[PDB]
Amino acid sequence: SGFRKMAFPSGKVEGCMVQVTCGTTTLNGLWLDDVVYCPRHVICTSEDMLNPNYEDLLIRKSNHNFLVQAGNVQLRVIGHSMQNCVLKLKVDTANPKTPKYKFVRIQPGQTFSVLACYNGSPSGVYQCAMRPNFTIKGSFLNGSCGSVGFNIDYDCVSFCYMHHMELPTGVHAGTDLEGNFYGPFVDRQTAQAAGTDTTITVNVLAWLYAAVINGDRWFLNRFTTTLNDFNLVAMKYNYEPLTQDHVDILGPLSAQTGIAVLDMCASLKELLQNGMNGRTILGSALLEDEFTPFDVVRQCSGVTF
Amino acid sequence: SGFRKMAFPSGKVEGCMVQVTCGTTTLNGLWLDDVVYCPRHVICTSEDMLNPNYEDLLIRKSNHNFLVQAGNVQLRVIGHSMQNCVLKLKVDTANPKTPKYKFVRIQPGQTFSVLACYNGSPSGVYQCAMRPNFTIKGSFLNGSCGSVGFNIDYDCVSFCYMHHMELPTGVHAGTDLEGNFYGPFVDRQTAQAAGTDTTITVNVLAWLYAAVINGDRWFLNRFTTTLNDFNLVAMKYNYEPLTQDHVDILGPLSAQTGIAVLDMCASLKELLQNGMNGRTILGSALLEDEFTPFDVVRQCSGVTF
Ligand SMILES: *[C@H](CO)C(=O)N(c1ccc(C(C)(C)C)cc1)[C@@H](C(=O)NCc1ccccc1)c1cccnc1
Ligand SMILES: *[C@H](CO)C(=O)N(c1ccc(C(C)(C)C)cc1)[C@@H](C(=O)NCc1ccccc1)c1cccnc1
Repeated sequence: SGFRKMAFPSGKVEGCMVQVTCGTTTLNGLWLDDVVYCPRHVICTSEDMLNPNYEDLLIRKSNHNFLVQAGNVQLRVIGHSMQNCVLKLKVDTANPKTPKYKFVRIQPGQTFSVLACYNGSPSGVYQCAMRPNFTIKGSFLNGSCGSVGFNIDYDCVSFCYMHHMELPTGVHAGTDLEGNFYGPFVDRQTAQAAGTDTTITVNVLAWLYAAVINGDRWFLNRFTTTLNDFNLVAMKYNYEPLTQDHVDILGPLSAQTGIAVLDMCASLKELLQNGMNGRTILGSALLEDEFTPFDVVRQCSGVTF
Repeated sequence: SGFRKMAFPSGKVEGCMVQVTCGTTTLNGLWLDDVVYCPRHVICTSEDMLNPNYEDLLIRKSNHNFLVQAGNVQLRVIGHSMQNCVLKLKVDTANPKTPKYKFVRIQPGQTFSVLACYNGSPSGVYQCAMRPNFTIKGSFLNGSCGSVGFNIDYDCVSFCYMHHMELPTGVHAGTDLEGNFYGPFVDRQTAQAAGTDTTITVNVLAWLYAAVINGDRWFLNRFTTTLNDFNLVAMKYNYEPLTQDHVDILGPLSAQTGIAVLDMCASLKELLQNGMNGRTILGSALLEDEFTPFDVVRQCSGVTF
């Protein structure tokens, strides 16, 4: 029993973290096979930040201007390439610790674990969600750039996020591992609107199912609703619209608890309209939207890696 | 910026997790040097549970009755001993992945990371606190027994918790690595009172400082208070009494924010007496007590390992 914000075991990613330095700037890189991946703004200096011409800046760099350290081991850089907003440094040694891996571009509302790193050394691991507006609400200090987000499936690491920057609003922005930003963001020091966020409705419902499985059931009610009716309430409260695809992915949790999805929607509707009256659900006084339906079943089933 | 419930990177502990089998029962063990540590109730069968005679049960076992598997391959058990509530299986191979480590017994109110495992394989990592009543509010399914809690300091792992059981109330109990239970619990299937829990006051204050550091400040008020007067309110709201030692360990956070400890106490007093009125602090609608003062400084300073 119990329900925690649980991250993946970080060992397979820890063995991939290196330090990348280019002149003044140091940050983290990801060493997989014989390539190191890192944010391209490693080649900026403090006067480039407002609008760097990354092509012009990279042209002034040669292989030997990039220092890559894996623990105490020095990697020899034998090629460099820019792909979108990431730098790819070819090194002359394949990482002996390379896990089986893929690069994925996740969808808003999906979750992943973050291994926060400084100077190529891991400091902590935590779980978060890609917000509907393509920010993440992370914990990142100066120098955390190049930290990565990932999911693990048995033995295979799916890398989905590389950290690039903090916005003036204190939330975080980054790229997939092909260097394409999530959302509208660019890697320069300008004010950048993230735009309206919403609550991930399918995740809230998943977490209510997790609550019922753990015995927290006071919120269950005598009502039901329709998808159209519920979506009227969702929009009033800035929740994402629920689709039949969402209902389908909630099927296994509905089967385990015996609570039809539209009946759980009616419970959520009443919680939105009436609040929680100073009660809690799974230790929380707010509705939590950072657990996917897969997250709930994995934690309520014991899947290992 | 940002503040998350951050666990330690779990890589150094992942390489120590093995599967232990004694007849029917399988759980997790911790392989350090040439010894495997696991809960002694691995030697129980399903009729033993109400009050096992562990001495008698262990006498009917010999070295070859214990099967230790580290991923692929079996270890050879060459000795066995019971220490309090843990079994120590001497194996013929020192773990090549043994990190530098210590065994520590932690104090109520301290935090640690848990690596939840099943069948010797890591499934997830999360941070938690030893409650004042010596339970933990974990996430543990059947077979999680033997999962361990730990802290890391640079390269040294301090193991502080081994998971043993879930109480009928849904909370979790375990031992230090010398096999001494935290709290009054015994490893048998009986109803066991955990007794009254309290909120860890010094941790709540620490988290309020983390909030101010991250810009959340609506709760700072014009009042101050005394240690005596604050403890009056603390006792009404089932908070641990604040001592001068607690004031002292909050010193670094008080200095970094310019807010004297007793001033933060007056803010907490007003929060306890008036609630939050639909506001949030660091994304939470409850007062959080699972971050120690050291947890805050580490996450706000970027200490690596
Ligand atoms: C990364 C290593 O320098 C880093 O930590 N960092 C950062 C990111 C991007 C850039 C440019 C402008 C793309 C060159 C510079 C530095 C800081 C950071 O984001 N600074 C700029 C910033 C911060 C906040 C609001 C507006 C602008 C960083 C700090 C904390 C978390 N992530 C990144
Ligand atoms: C450990 C592997 O069997 C396990 O998961 N587990 C458990 C723990 C202790 C015992 C005895 C009674 C000490 C032999 C048996 C089994 C279960 C568990 O705790 N079962 C007993 C129980 C009693 C009261 C309330 C709940 C459970 C376990 C399940 C979930 C989390 N931790 C442990």
